[PDB]
Amino acid sequence: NYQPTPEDRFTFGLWTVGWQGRDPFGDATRRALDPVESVRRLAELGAHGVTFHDDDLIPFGSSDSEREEHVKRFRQALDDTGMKVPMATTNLFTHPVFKDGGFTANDRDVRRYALRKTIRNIDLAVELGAETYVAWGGREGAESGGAKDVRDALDRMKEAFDLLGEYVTSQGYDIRFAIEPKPNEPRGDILLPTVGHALAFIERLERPELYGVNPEVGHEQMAGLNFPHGIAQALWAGKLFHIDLNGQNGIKYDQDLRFGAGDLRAAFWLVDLLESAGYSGPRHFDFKPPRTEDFDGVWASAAGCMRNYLILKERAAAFRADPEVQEALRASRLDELARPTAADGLQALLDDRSAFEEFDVDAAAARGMAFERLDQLAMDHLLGAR
Amino acid sequence: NYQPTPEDRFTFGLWTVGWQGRDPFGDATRRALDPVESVRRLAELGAHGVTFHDDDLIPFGSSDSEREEHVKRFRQALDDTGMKVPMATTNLFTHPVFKDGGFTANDRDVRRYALRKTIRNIDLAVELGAETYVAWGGREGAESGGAKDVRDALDRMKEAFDLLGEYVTSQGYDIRFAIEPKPNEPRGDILLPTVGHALAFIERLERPELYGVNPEVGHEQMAGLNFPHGIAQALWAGKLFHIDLNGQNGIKYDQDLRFGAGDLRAAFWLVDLLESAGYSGPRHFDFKPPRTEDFDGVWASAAGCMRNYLILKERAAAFRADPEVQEALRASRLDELARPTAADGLQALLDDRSAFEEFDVDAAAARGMAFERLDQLAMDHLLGAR
Amino acid sequence: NYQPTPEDRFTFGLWTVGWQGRDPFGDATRRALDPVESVRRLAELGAHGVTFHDDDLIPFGSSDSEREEHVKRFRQALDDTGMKVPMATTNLFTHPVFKDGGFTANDRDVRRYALRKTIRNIDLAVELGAETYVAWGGREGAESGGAKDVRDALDRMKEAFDLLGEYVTSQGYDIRFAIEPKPNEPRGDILLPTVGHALAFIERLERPELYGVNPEVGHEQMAGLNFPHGIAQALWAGKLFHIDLNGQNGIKYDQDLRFGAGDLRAAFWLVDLLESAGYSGPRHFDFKPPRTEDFDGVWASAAGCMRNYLILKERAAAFRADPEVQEALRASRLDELARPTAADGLQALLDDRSAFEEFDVDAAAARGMAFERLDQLAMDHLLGAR
Amino acid sequence: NYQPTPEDRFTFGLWTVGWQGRDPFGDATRRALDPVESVRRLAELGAHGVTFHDDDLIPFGSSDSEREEHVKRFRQALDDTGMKVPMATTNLFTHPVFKDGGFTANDRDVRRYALRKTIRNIDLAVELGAETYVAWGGREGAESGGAKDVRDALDRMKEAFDLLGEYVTSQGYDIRFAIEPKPNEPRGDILLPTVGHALAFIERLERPELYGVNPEVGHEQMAGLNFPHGIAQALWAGKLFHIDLNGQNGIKYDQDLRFGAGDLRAAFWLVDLLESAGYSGPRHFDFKPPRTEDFDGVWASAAGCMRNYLILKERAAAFRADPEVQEALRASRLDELARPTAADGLQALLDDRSAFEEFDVDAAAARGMAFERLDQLAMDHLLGAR
Ligand SMILES: [Mg+2]
Ligand SMILES: [Mg+2]
Ligand SMILES: [Mg+2]
Ligand SMILES: [Mg+2]
Ligand SMILES: [Mn+2]
Ligand SMILES: [Mn+2]
Ligand SMILES: [Mn+2]
Ligand SMILES: [Mn+2]
Repeated sequence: NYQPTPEDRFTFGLWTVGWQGRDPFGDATRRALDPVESVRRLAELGAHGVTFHDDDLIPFGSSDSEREEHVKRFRQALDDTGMKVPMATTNLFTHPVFKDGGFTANDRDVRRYALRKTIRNIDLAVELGAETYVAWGGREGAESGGAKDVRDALDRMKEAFDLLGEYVTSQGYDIRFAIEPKPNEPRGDILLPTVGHALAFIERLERPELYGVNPEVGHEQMAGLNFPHGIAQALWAGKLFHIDLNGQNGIKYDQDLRFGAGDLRAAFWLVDLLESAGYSGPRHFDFKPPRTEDFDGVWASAAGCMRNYLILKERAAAFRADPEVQEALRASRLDELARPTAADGLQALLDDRSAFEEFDVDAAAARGMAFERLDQLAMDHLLGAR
Repeated sequence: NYQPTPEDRFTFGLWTVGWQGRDPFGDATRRALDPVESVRRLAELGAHGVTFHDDDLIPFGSSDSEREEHVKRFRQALDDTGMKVPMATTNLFTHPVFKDGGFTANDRDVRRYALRKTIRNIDLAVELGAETYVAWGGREGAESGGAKDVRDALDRMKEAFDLLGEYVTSQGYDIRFAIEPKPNEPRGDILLPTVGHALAFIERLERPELYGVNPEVGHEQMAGLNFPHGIAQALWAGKLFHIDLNGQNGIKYDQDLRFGAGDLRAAFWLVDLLESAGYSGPRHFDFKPPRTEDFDGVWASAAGCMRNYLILKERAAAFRADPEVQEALRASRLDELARPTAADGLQALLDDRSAFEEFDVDAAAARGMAFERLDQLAMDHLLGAR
Repeated sequence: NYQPTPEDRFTFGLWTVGWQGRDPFGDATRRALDPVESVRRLAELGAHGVTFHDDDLIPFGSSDSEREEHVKRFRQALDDTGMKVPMATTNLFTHPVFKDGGFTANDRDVRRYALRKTIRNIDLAVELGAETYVAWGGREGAESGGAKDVRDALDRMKEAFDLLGEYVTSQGYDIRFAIEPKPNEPRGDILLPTVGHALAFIERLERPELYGVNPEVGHEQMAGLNFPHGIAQALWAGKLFHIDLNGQNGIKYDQDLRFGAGDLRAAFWLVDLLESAGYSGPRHFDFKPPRTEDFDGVWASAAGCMRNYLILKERAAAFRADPEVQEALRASRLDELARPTAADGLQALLDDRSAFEEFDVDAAAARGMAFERLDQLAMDHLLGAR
Repeated sequence: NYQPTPEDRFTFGLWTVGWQGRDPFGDATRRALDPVESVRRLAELGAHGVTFHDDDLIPFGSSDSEREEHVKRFRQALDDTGMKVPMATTNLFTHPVFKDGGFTANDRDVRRYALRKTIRNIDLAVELGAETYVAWGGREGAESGGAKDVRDALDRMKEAFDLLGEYVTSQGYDIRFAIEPKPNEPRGDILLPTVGHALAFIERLERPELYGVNPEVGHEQMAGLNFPHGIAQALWAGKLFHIDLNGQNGIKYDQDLRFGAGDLRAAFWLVDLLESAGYSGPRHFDFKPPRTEDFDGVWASAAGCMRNYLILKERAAAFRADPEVQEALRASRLDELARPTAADGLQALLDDRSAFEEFDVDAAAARGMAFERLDQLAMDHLLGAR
């Protein structure tokens, strides 16, 4: 019941099911996973593919010879399973040299090193067939106010993404970039903290059409924001290139719970929107099986991500297909929201006495929105109470 | 000591010192202020001018005759005091007809009414000499997921701002718009919830150059965000048209405390940035004297907004003028942050072996940022301990 | 399907379905309800009873004659419907005299007035058969640090509750008190901000056994806290006298959404706990139908509170009755959590070499908790996917 | 200027200045510190003493022989410097065996192991002269609702603290316990999440007088709570045995910034209260020098903790000594807050017509609190603008 297939386009980072459980107060509770074992185990669970940071796949400092061996082993697992690699990304956050950032480190030589490390992995991502290159600037930011001039940092950030876009276009690569916002952690404040800040920054890049966002459920919720709303704005701008699905219990540290956990109703409205909008990218799970779990709990948690998506997809489809819901949507004037306010144009609106001089403001004010009956229909559908 | 003058460009909304103290659980604790009395009292405190919503100045439903009388009285107070009106805005939030929004109400006739109400007040703002027209979409949003298709709402929002920009340009008005973001309250979630979301939306408008942001200290702090960072991004984009100054104690209801209260260190870094960047707009206080206060407390609170700005301006100037601070900034490589990462260009960076092949990552990793000594210098300056 | 009966003990405040929609930025969108009409409408929806503040029932300033008339009318509606009044409370927050508190106002004469106003309504509550008297100190607190010495305020707060307990015991009344915590709003910070702070304060009162807590879902969530955990601590202490059910979307202003909205999974675990623990008090809904709604939306929202409770009660019962869940609970050692750590006593534990000297810490560390499979069983039950 | 002396009672955990910089996304940026070097370096900065977890001082798994050697080395550093050890604590959070808790682990054998590990370190703490034994239940809690029955966990938690109190009293030790609350991180929710919940729990222990709280600035701020208020309640209950000082920027992950950073005004009101109340315990800094820092930044950060305390102590003393402030406090009726509401007793209050029948509610309502002028005096003192 509710079984995923590779057509559902579910993907997982190596670093997700492979998280050993080391947290700021505790050592690892699980041994490291061979990326080949993860590929095979995820393929049996019905996943469509995997993603990776460079350092998840090739241990940091690997010689060029060890590097090729690690890739060849990985490629063979992809060939044996049919798994794809739709997305890749760079680790610009773990090694101590990145303690003040990569692209916006105050030290110029670290910024150049950061760009060279990224470019090396773009080549590899393209070799493996990735369509999207994600950038999560986890160390770009500050704990104190004088440490970072944010306008200079934004200049440096734009400079880095512009150079990466020059590299991609000069190589003829068919790959696009996706900025993954996060409001804080591990820096006190992280630059481009939300979907909106990333969308606004992109519009200042030399080639804006190469760049979109990879929003994460938990990250926008770490600022108390409505994740489905943020996704709707990304869709409206044409910039939802990729998405990270997981769960988060409000404003606290980045929990990365399995998808469906955390804010369940938000997950429902997210699935409703992705499916209604015809999102056709990967459904990527950026999550961490809790460190209480052994390896069987890891795979149970990963299976749960997929199951919860498929259950919510069924309930959202049932909600939208229900005539009583369709009738309720009309009662709340969702149909009117979709109509132009003034397709008759400015001058017609200015001479339309029914818009102002003869508008009956009290009759309008008295009409109820009927939103609560609509939301209870939505609740009943989610819970399978109809 | 620390006395404001009209050259300091301090401005106040009528609705700020005029807030009667009605909150969701309590009745008014103060009688209504005549806008003429506020103008005269603020001018004696050293303010530079006032702002208004249409309904602050002209009671809702006023005949055209009463309207002219209210304006004429107000104009005479401006002439007697020398006070300016740099900014005006529309009340699209108080009257029950706006309970589901103005520009993005589901009811089309309310949206048209909302546009006509705004256009009427733009004419008045221009008559009074306002340079900036603010839009705070306080009712644009939702409490439940099905109530608002956010993509349709964004279409309607863009349609409204586009029509207003057509109106302004067709009249030849020299006025620009400034969107005031707020993440929530009074709606469960408000559209365009942060500075970043508003900046991104503007880039989809037909005439983006007419529109900027009017960020509010407390609003970005209601999402846990770093307000000086958000202001830096607005400045970097060239979009800080106006700013609302006040105080807020973290993530809760919109307190609108006087400026300097709330997050004091954030206020310091904000003043440092506005003054370093040469912000030359109004320093507008969107605040509410607490309802514990009588009228003398109102004017004490308003004087405090200005005093705290002027004290922080002095401490920030002293901080930046201090040679030991200038030396510390170099020690933390703020000077390197301001230099291009790769002005030698992509190809030079790709063949620069010192950026990767021969980069000594451990030597780089070992260099301390010296951020804590810098921040303690900043703390000592703020507290006048040097 | 899922129909409430008066045996389900669902109750509503007059002020809930009677909220006119006035918020800090907007006027009322609904006319005032006659308390008699609310009683009759709620009884037809299946409610068991109503609660009231004194000022909900008797308009403030009413003569003793008008007072008796208002009570007599109300009593007749209770007799005609069979509705009970299980709980009553005092409005110590709306009138401007309470702007700095009632029990902990800095002005002594306001504190005495506050006590006399409460005592008058205790008499009335007892006349109407109320078992619980709630105290929500909404104005007890401060916006600034010097305004309130909190130790003095706590002395005054204890003095007030002690005098009320003396009054009750001297009259021979069979009524107990329940403190309703709230972390903030309308004060910047409210005293006794959470369930824990109220539980701790009670233990310093002269007659602790007269006092318990009335926790509210949304209030503990306004501090980011786990409401089921807080309820479990109240139960463990024997102090859950009453409970307020509603919904809240994280850390922001007090939304008072209908129960089931907000954090749906938290609502599920709350119902599971109340029913497992055999809570037998009223299921009270302290909620506000959103101001978008007309009167039909009001009653739809109130019906939804009850429906969602009954749906969650069914899913929690199914979860706990499921053998596979019972097996999973054993796999995660919930049975071991319920056993004493050291019923053999201190000396036995100190000489038990298997507890330390020969404890195999790595074998213990390797056992997975199996929490994720358990939580997915809980998710599947909630969603009716088994 | 502002130099600490050992009479200022400033103390530091070994784990604070010794934090290597490993965070959930990054490796260590600093080498490990020898506890002897920390003792000597802190003594030269003017600290009064150090605290430790067992595993900070004796590496986990150390033979009894290595153990004695580690203690002897440490003792010699204390003797050479004059440093005290006022407080000690147990690491029940790092090792994987504690992944589901120590005292409230679901596995009974882990709970017994947890108690034996604690008891071993109590003996050592007493040997070294510690007055307070802290308990921070960082792993006691859950990420999902079914994983932990909170009433059973509270039974287990009480059982553990009761056994520890039996051990202490049976040995005749002069040591008291202090529970350190934290709302979340590393568990999704932690048991006894705030000062209030810990104070309430203590009152159910067999020997409540052995137990108090060790509140941490940042932890209560992680729930959005007012830390000075929480400290005032702890003082009022007589339970502030110890305190952890640091900085935190609102509701997010546990930053542990140096004291004075984060909420500066809250730090001021905290110092004002500790000094006014005559707190005479250690001023303990539970902080982490940011991982951007090298070892010189570590010691600069630690010096800053102490400096900021001493600057704030001076400004708070100046504030309270200022006649104009003393006059303002009377104007705001702080003197009336400190007087009994009804020392004349219940019957006198019931027959006092000036408390109700003849109370002039409108005259009372019209009196302003004058809180804003008071708070601006407090602001001017903090900033040294008088
Ligand atoms: Mg992610
Ligand atoms: Mg504003
Ligand atoms: Mg309530
Ligand atoms: Mg601590
Ligand atoms: Mn995350
Ligand atoms: Mn505001
Ligand atoms: Mn509430
Ligand atoms: Mn901490």
